[PDB]
Amino acid sequence: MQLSSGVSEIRHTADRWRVSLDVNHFAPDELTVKTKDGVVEITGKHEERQDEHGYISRCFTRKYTLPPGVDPTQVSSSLSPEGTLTVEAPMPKLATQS
Amino acid sequence: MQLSSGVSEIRHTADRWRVSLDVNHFAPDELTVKTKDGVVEITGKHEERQDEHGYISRCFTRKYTLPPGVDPTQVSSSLSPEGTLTVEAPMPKLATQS
Repeated sequence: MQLSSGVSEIRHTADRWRVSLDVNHFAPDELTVKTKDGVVEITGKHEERQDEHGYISRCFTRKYTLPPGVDPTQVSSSLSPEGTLTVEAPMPKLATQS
Repeated sequence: MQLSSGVSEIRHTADRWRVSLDVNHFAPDELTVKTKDGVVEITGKHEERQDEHGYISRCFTRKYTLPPGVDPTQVSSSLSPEGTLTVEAPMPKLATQS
């Protein structure tokens, strides 16, 4: 920015943030990622699961409402069987509240 | 009170069973205990959390279908703010089903 001399190149690969969500370990396939105009939510729920002390199923919801401008067009998400949901992308370095 | 205690049916045959459904820690009031003919279910869902790492919420569901091991009339439940749900009571000592 401005200091073109600090980049020289017209195109560069920087300005990237990496936030992570952890839950799909309970559901790798029964997980749903939906980007809602800046609202980042991960849907994860399972049906009647067996357990040591009974039958237990739960639904998990984590909602990230980032108004500062977590760009919806440029925010993608990686998910590994570990239930590691990485949301990596370029975004407004506002880092305000939650 | 004394009641029509015509006889002293004092039978302390109360070994008593004791199982716990600890989860309401995430829900003291948002918890609903339901005993349905041997079916013990604990209804509990959290409320949109507000944390710097995300606004999260979940729902817990445990279904203990114990026909020949849990009585519907004499089963009570203890709950403490700590979200500890003890189900204590005298139960029909049955042997398998059929």
